[PDB]
Amino acid sequence: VHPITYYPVDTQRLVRSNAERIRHKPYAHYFNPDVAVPEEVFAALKAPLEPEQVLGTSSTELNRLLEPGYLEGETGYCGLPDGAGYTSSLVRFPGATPEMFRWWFWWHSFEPERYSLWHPWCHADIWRTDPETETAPNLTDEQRYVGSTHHINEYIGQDPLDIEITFIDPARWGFDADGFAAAGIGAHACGSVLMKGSHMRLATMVHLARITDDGFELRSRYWIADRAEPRHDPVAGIAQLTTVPGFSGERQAYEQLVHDQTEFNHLATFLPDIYQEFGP
Amino acid sequence: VHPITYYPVDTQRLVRSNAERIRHKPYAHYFNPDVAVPEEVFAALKAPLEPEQVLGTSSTELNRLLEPGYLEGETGYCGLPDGAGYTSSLVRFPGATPEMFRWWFWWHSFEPERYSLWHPWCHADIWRTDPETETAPNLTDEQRYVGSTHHINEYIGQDPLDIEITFIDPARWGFDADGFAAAGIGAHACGSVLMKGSHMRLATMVHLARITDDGFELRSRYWIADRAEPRHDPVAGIAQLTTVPGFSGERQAYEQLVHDQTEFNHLATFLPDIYQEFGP
Ligand SMILES: [Mg+2]
Ligand SMILES: [Mg+2]
Repeated sequence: VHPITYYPVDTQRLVRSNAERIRHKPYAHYFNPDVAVPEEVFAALKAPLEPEQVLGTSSTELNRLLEPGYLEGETGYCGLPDGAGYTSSLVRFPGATPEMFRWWFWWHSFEPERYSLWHPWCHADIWRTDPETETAPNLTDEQRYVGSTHHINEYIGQDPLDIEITFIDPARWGFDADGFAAAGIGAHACGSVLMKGSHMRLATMVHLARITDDGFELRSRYWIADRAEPRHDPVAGIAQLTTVPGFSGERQAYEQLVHDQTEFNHLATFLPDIYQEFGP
Repeated sequence: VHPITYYPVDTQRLVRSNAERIRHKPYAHYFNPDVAVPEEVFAALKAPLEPEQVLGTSSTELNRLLEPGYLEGETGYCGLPDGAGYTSSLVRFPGATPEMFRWWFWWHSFEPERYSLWHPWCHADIWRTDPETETAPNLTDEQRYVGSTHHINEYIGQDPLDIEITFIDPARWGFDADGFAAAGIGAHACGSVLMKGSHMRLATMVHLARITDDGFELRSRYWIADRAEPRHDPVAGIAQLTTVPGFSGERQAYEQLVHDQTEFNHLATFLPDIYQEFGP
């Protein structure tokens, strides 16, 4: 692995802010500002994917994620014709289990300081409208974030964004959800990422946790600034993000690649431990 | 040393088109896109200098650069109060001599491909209007670039920049030229960096090569979006770069730091070899 060499200046402030506000929290000894990315993905950081390495959003294409082995371009980014963009990102979670992933995705979302463990440089804020769900009885791990919305403030590039991420049952997009078990997929986190104000789509997002001998691998896909949720129409009266005068789908896709690899490789360093300490 | 983990999308295009066009030059074998920064400056990539670590442009301040040992914050960046920026950077050149540096600063400037050697991802073009100066007999190395103007197209961040660098004798800014020999300074590359059209000031630029026992060390200073050339009056009719909407002096200073460290650490990997091969 190799240490990150670029830290946008607003994020140099935020990481210090986060380090301080978390001082007394019990999980605070998980706060490590050190971030890195594995040697194996460096080619993906230096050149875009070719068009034929891009996965589509039809159920045919999506369900290709359930095949054993790997697809073309497991990790990379590129611009798309619309002015939209695409990111794929594989991240390994050795010595962790998909249940830890499931656990993690609701656990982090109720305290901002918890969120800042995940990316100490970029995560500023997170809240839900349903605090109750943290403690309610007889819910599985999935039931505590699937269906929910996370209102998030974070940096995915130079500037802070206010985004709303709603998680969905993958079957809603035509995923062969029943086939998840046999394909060794044991956790998922899929949904739409909208801008807080205009509700423009920043990303259709997929996270699939597939079991490996050492733990599990995360296979993630983002279709950036696309026109619609898969298997749905565009929302009437909401413009595509590609219409925003300065916006670049290609560059956003690159930032998403860098962000995703930084975020999830970091999580993978302390997920099995924070689970053992704060989970069931 | 650590490899660069961040490559703006336009530079990923430029490095490929740079590799293509150099293919068949006699110095093509020096083209290597692997870039890296030393462990010792990571601190400086993660947080800004405080203002008491910023050197001024008064001849009294500039001349501190001649003092034995180091100043505070030899390597770093920060915003300045008036929207301006500041970059300082130290880069080590083991097995190199200041004379190779004097040689390099003219030799590279006469073909765009030579320039691309220096930073394969960011250098797109260079031209000078005095091609005879390359082959005029009996000129010192310094006479081949001091007073000359290099018209440059390059990335210092996300977007190409068309700039013009005009190199000056350091005396012209109040530098105790007499003192250079005894301070171990055997080469210099100082000048004003102006924007192609507007002639707005992008940087006041100082590069000093001080002899070390392993070769030389390069000590660099940039005052970004400053108001005038040292020891001179602001040109009437030119706005300060800080007046352009969107310009962050602070952000530009950070880009300049990443850019200096990449560039000159890269130059250091091959300068002794290409001097031996293409110099005197
Ligand atoms: Mg995120
Ligand atoms: Mg340069």
